[PDB]
Amino acid sequence: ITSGSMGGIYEYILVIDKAKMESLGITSRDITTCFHCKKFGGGKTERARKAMAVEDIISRVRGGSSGWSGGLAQNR
Amino acid sequence: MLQCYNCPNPTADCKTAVNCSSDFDACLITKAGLQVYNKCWKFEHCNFNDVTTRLRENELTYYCCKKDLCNFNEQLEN
Repeated sequence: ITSGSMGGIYEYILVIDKAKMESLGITSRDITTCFHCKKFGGGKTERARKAMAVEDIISRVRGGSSGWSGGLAQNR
Repeated sequence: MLQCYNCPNPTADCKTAVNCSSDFDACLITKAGLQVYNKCWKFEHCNFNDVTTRLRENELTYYCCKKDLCNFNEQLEN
């Protein structure tokens, strides 16, 4: 090694992504013939929900005491 | 009294023939691919929303008819 600085360093990174997507689709067709009476109908319906969240943090300290460098890694 | 097939559980050829309670005025048949239902029913409830709500979940095809025990599997081609 042939150059130096002597220091303390702290770095805090926080990234949170949340995404929610919900869809409903429904169709119906109904039909009738009367005069005896007859009734029919049919169609398609579907329902979905998806959601996710992802969060992470990295807090790191390089510097001059185990107690306070841990403390600052916990609590800014 | 109206009398329809009114099996308690899905039956590809419901034979359980009953008089319906006065709650009912139509004979339902329903087909949903893998299942078939024949019930004492109401012509007002013979609609996709009522049948899909009254059948506990989701989509189906339905038919209803007036005649005694008229609600039988051949009634629906699905």
